[PDB]
Amino acid sequence: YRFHDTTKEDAL
Amino acid sequence: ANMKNSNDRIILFRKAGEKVDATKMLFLTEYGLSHEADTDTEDTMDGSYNTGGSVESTMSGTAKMFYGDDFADEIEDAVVDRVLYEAWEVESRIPGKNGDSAKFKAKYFQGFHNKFELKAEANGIDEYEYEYGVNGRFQRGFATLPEAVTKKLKATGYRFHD
Amino acid sequence: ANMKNSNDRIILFRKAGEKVDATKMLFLTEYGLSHEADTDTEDTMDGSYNTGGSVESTMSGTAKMFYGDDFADEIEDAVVDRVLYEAWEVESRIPGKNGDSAKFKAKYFQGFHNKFELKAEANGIDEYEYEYGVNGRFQRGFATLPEAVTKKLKATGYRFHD
Amino acid sequence: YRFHDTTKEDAL
Amino acid sequence: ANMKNSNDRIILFRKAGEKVDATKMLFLTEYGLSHEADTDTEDTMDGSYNTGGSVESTMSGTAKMFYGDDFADEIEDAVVDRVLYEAWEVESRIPGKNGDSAKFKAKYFQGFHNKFELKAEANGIDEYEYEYGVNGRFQRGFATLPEAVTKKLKATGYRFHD
Amino acid sequence: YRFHDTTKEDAL
Amino acid sequence: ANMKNSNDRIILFRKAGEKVDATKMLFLTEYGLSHEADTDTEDTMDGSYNTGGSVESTMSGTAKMFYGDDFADEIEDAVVDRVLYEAWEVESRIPGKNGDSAKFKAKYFQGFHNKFELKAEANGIDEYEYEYGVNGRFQRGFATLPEAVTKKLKATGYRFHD
Amino acid sequence: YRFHDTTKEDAL
Amino acid sequence: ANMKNSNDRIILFRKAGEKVDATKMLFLTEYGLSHEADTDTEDTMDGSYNTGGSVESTMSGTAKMFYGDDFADEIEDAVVDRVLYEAWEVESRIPGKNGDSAKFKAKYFQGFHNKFELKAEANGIDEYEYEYGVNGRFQRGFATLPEAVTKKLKATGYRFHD
Amino acid sequence: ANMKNSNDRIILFRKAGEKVDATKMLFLTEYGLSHEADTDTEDTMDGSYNTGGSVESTMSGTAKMFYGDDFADEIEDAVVDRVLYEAWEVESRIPGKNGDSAKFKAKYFQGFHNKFELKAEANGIDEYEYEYGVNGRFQRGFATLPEAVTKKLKATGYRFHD
Amino acid sequence: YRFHDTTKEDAL
Amino acid sequence: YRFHDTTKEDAL
Amino acid sequence: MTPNLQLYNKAYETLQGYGFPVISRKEMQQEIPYPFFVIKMPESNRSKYTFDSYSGDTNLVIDIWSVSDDLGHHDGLVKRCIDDLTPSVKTNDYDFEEDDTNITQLVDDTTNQELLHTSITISYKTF
Amino acid sequence: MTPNLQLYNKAYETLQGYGFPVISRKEMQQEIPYPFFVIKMPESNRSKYTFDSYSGDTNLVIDIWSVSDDLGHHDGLVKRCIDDLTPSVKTNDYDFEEDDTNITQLVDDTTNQELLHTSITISYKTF
Amino acid sequence: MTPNLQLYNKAYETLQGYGFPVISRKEMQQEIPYPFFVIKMPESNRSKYTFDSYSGDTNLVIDIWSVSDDLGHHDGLVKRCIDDLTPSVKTNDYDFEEDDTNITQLVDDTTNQELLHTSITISYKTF
Amino acid sequence: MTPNLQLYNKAYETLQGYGFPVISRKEMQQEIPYPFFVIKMPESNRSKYTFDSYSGDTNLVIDIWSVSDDLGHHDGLVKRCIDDLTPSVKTNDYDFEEDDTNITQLVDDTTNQELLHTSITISYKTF
Amino acid sequence: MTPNLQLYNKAYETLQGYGFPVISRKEMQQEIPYPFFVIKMPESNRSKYTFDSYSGDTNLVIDIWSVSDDLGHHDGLVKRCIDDLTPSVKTNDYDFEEDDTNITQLVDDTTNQELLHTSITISYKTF
Amino acid sequence: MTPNLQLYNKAYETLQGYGFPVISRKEMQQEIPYPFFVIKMPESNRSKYTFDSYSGDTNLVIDIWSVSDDLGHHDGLVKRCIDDLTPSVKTNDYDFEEDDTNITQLVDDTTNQELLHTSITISYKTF
Repeated sequence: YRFHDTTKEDAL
Repeated sequence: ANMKNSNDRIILFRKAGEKVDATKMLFLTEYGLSHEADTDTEDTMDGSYNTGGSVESTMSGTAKMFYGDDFADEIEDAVVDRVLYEAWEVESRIPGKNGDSAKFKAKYFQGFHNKFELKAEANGIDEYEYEYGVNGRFQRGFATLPEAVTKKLKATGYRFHD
Repeated sequence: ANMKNSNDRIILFRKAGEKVDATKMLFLTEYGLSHEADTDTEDTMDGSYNTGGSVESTMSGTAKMFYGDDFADEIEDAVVDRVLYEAWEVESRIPGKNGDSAKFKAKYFQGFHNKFELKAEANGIDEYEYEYGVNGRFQRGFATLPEAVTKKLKATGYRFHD
Repeated sequence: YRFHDTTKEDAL
Repeated sequence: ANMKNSNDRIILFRKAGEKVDATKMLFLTEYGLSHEADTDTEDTMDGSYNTGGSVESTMSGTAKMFYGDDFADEIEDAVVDRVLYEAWEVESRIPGKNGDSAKFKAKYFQGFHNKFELKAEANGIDEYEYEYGVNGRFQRGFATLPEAVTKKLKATGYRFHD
Repeated sequence: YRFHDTTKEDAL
Repeated sequence: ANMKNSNDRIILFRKAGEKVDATKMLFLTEYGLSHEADTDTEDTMDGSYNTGGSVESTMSGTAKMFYGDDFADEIEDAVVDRVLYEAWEVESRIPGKNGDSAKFKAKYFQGFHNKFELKAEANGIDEYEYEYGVNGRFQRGFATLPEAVTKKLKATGYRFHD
Repeated sequence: YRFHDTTKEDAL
Repeated sequence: ANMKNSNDRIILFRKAGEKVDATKMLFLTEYGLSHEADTDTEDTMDGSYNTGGSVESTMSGTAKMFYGDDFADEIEDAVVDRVLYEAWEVESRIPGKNGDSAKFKAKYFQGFHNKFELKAEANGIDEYEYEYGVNGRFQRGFATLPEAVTKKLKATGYRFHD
Repeated sequence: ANMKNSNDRIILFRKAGEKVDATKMLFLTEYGLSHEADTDTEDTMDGSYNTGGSVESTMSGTAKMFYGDDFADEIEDAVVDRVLYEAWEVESRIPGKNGDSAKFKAKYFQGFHNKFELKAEANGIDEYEYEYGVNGRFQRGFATLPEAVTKKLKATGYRFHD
Repeated sequence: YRFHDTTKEDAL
Repeated sequence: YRFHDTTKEDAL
Repeated sequence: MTPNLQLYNKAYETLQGYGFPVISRKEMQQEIPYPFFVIKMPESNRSKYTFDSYSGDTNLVIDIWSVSDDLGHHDGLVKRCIDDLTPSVKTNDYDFEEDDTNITQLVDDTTNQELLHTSITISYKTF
Repeated sequence: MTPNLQLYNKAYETLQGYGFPVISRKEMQQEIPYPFFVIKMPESNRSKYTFDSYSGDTNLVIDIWSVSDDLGHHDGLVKRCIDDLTPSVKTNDYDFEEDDTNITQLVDDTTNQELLHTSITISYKTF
Repeated sequence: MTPNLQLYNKAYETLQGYGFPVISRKEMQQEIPYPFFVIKMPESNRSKYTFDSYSGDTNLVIDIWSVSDDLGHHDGLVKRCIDDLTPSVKTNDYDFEEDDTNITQLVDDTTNQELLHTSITISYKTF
Repeated sequence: MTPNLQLYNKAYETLQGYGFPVISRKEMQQEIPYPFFVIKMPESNRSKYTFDSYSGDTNLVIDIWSVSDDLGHHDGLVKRCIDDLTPSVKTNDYDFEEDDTNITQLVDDTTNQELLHTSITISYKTF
Repeated sequence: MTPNLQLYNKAYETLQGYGFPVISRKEMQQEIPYPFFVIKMPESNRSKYTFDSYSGDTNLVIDIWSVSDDLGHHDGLVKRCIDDLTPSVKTNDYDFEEDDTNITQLVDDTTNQELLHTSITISYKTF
Repeated sequence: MTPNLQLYNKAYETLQGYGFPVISRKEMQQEIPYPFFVIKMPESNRSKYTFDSYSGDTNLVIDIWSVSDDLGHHDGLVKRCIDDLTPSVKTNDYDFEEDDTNITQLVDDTTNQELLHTSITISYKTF
């Protein structure tokens, strides 16, 4: 997996 | 000088795969992150050598439970239902350089919660402690802190505030 | 603020399958509830991965024995006779929202008592401690507290009362 | 098993 | 109120099969009784379940040795010669209801002594500690206390007397 | 085994 | 009353098979005698039962070394050379009844010394500790104390004397 | 083995 | 006199195979270096003998994290990525004799980092601890200290300086 | 009276097979010598008996490191290179009787060093500790102390001197 | 392996 | 092995 | 406000409701009928407790003076106070949880009269 | 009532039965023959003990004054008090169990007469 | 400069900004209105902490005197000082971090007037 | 009798045999030659120890006065006392076992004369 | 020489080099300008440390008196002392290593003048 | 003899060999030229140590007075005492082994003269 930001705009 | 306080780390979680903002782990008492390589060594009369086994990685912690909350109830659901969880460890005082100017240095993990114990004792606020098992390589990056939680909803008294 | 005191948890038991009101576990000193996943990990030269083993769940506690009682005698009967027992953990200060207005948030378990030790020391009230092994997924809900026990039969002195 | 209330009216 | 002092428990023994009155275990320092079920759990892809293994039961304690005595010498004979011993635990302040009016609530065990350690230390009364392994289900009942020992042969000083 | 009282009158 | 001081136990040794008077173990700090049965239990669907395994028996202790001595040197020879040693534990204040009027109650063992450790530390008299493994059933009896050692060669000062 | 007294008169 | 302070040891690291000056491990709290042989003994009725098994060697330590730093982040990358690291232990007060006049006595190791734990606690600067597994025979020599780090960039306050 | 101080033991070493005077182990903090027999017991329905297994023997200790020294560096070479070392334990205050008039009572060992740990901590002189595995039967005798080391090179201050 | 000095001039 | 004295005159 | 003043005010709001006089310290021109309550400002320790809050120990002392003619009544006041201020006190910013209470009584003859002096100390954990 | 007063009353109802005078403090116009008892109000610690009750430490001191002419009788009073108040005291709301008892004696010449002053402390755990 | 002086100066640089007078000790010819701040030179322990630095415990006491007519204002000063000096203070050479803070308030009648005396102690771990 | 009195009597029965005068306190009209023994009533702690007995700690002080002319004699008295009352004292109800004995010794000039004053303290475990 | 004297002299050999006067105690006819140093003979514990040496703790106190007109200078003297005497002192027979140093300051008005009194304590482990 | 006296006598046998006067306490008509030794009777604790012997703790205080004119000589006496009385003292019945020695010095002006007062404490374990 890569990095994803905390916010819902960057959901998994 | 420039010593690093523990309480400047912010720990965040969210259930994997649902499009929601990460929720902060409030009232941590103590915390730890561990990595450990299961190396064997193989002997031979030409000489012994060390062999590079795989690495196990895990995150662990304790928190105080409180009434305005629903997250420890999610941890204890997650350990039993084997739900996959994303988690962040964020350094609240290292900001990103440019473009990431509003973000803070972080590690991103995803994995499963593997332990949850409630501890309750007469004459005491009951704790819970948990363990989280990281899958694979943790990923370096910069993370946006949920500004509404971290700086807008300040509260008076012994709760930390500016 | 809104920290959660241990002594607001109420622990209840009854023998499984008999139609009687649950009996309260009086004079708890300390308590704990634990969940723990027996995950293995499997290595391969393509990379190691973590496999989702089953979860063991257990409840544990310590109490002071007293003369107006018959319940520790039931625990020690139950551990030997392998009697199935239902148990509740109820949060005496979270009420249900509507319809459940008279009920309090709870976990329901059923399972077997697996340990009972009686600890007696010169110059001391003798304690007993027990372990209870949960079967399966514990079930969330709202539980009616036995009002005659919890609020009607109040007693003076150091026994807690309003 | 499902949830059952504490009281004898909801015996197992 | 009505808390249960340890020292109200009376522990009695006799060698199995000989027609004599039970002899009291004097000068107990600390005491305890443990029951524990050796449950396994069996996993299956339909779901794990818990299997009801057998129960091990044991009684344990520490006493001060004294010169007007011969009973520690019997314990140390019994552990080596594998002699079967009966034992009672009696609650000196719960009397029987009727017919049993002169008797006190009790547990009856029979089994073998399995451990005896003398502990001797400069500047100290030498203690012995023992373990006793219960056979089978312990039996509930009411036991007659040996009145000549428990109330007639009172002694002055620090020895407990009315 | 059943319960037996402490006294010699109820020897094993 | 009539409590049993540790220091009234006298521990004696001699090398097995040589016709010499037993030598006293001087300056014991602490002592213990242990017996323990290695019982198994066998399960069956008719019910579990407990099986009478064999008993292991052992004697253990610590002493202060001194210059007018040669006995710790014998212990450390004996553990390495596997020399069989006889030993007595004698109760210096229980005399024999008649005929044995000059003797004191005792246990007789024979067996091997199985451990010897010197412990030396800056700012301290160096200790040695030992373990002795009893062969078979220890034998009860009455033992003659070596009167020339125990009462004739008295010494002044902190060494105990009448 | 039986009991033997401490003294050389009762050597093993 | 001439006792050896711990804080005169300087610990240096660099990633193996890249041409850069070694980087100093700042703010060590405690340290240890261990070597241990796994020798078993083979018994025979002609007599037992001891066999010379192989030696395992390891270096271990704890440090305080600080904000002007990037090295603990390299340790935790190295444990997961199994990166080979060179390391030196240098004795800051034993200079080389001649030709080596500007160098200090040292051990050189190369090997892998095998453990990294962060420890964080409320009311505390967070520590990390690590373990490093030495490959083969460590090599004796004299090492040049990075003079710009060790003596040029001095700082005021509680940071050590001349 | 005549109690035996620890610090009257002198521990000496030399590399096996090279013709040089033995070198004294300075600044010991604590010391111990251990012998241990691995007896099993064999059960038979005729009765159990104890079987005389072989004996393991080892010497152990801790010392403070200092700058006027090269011997701990030899210990850490010896553990890795599996060098055979002779060692003596000498009792500095028991002289030999005649002919040996200038010698002191001793044990002679030869064997291998099997452990070496450096321990370093901020605010402390760094220790090292070692273990040495004795081969075979240690041999009793009388040893010449290196008089130039033990009595000629006296030093003032807190170093012990006459 | 042999000894290598700390400096980049003696890189591995 | 037998006993050997500490001094180089009694080297192994 | 500090927790000290919050608690001190909440204690007055309780004790001043009984209708006996409550004072911090008696002044010379001020006439006080017996029984009466002295109350003294809390001490408060504070320390970091979680990554998100302090917590600490706040110590409240109230101090009850009466003539010794009737001890049952004086003890009635003591019990009434402890029952009103435990196990927990809530205020605006702070929660107080009882950790201990210590009751000590003396017979006091300083004033040419035999008075009863009860000190009630209550240690609150606070969050 | 507090446990303090419950115990104190049970102490009077014991000691006052011997017929010797019992006082909390002697007043100037009051004539007291020897021997006599002074009895002093208990201290009490109280703290949480189980999820259902407090428990605590209640400290009783009784104080026996006699002329030194006859020590055996004075000691008889000491032993009589100890044997009546131990091992346990039960009362309406509270139970008391002897944790320890400490006996200390002084020869007191403060009054131009050689008195014996025995202090008896009993520390009751209370439930 | 020592850490003591560095902290003492940063405390003046804060407190002296409130406008009320700040002193280390009052001299006889010097007229000081109430309320006022007395500030006392810190104590500092030091010890080795890592192979590269000392660390230590530095204790600051500041002390607030007011007439008791208005306690809410005096408490406002107490809270203002604590909020301005915790959790951390940074200065040129040193960092300071609150280990704990202790507040005690007396009522003081030494001066024929009822004053409030608050002593604020802050223990800083320092690096 | 209490253990205090039992032990105190046994100590008299001992020391009163030497012929030197033994006193608890010297009265003004009472002429006491040197050397002499002062003996003070023991302290005793008691507590539950087994299911069947108390046990406790009894502290005895005896206190030896002499002119300083001859120290070897005065030490002979101190040794005589310790040898008589240790290791164990047996009485009717109680057993006593020496835990430790403390000798402290002073040169006393309070009486315009150089006296020697030895205090012997003995702690007895009692059963 | 003891370690006490050796350290005391190496302290004089340091402090006497700043040029301000250094004294153990001031005598009445001796005029001392401010600022000045008082230095007090160390204490030393000793105990067995290895089979080959003692080790122990030696406590040095040096003490700095100044008029309060200029605090930065007084603190300059404090820092100068600490920097000269730590981390280690070497002398002929002994080594000394700082275990900790404690700095405390008072404002002293005993002399009808506002002085600053700094007490510097340094604990040396010694070998 | 007790160990106390045995040790005390061995200390006189030692110190009296230097030829400077040794005294336990100066009497008014007795002229003592400085420097001089005061020597104070040891304390001794005793307790059971093995099944066959006691052990304990004997504390010796010796106390050296000198005029301050020459410190090096005074310290020479201190070192001479310590070197004679340590590490071990052997006597007829008892052995003594230094556990620790504590040296403290004060500048004493009680006598209108600047004296040096060194107190030497040696704690011997004894067997």
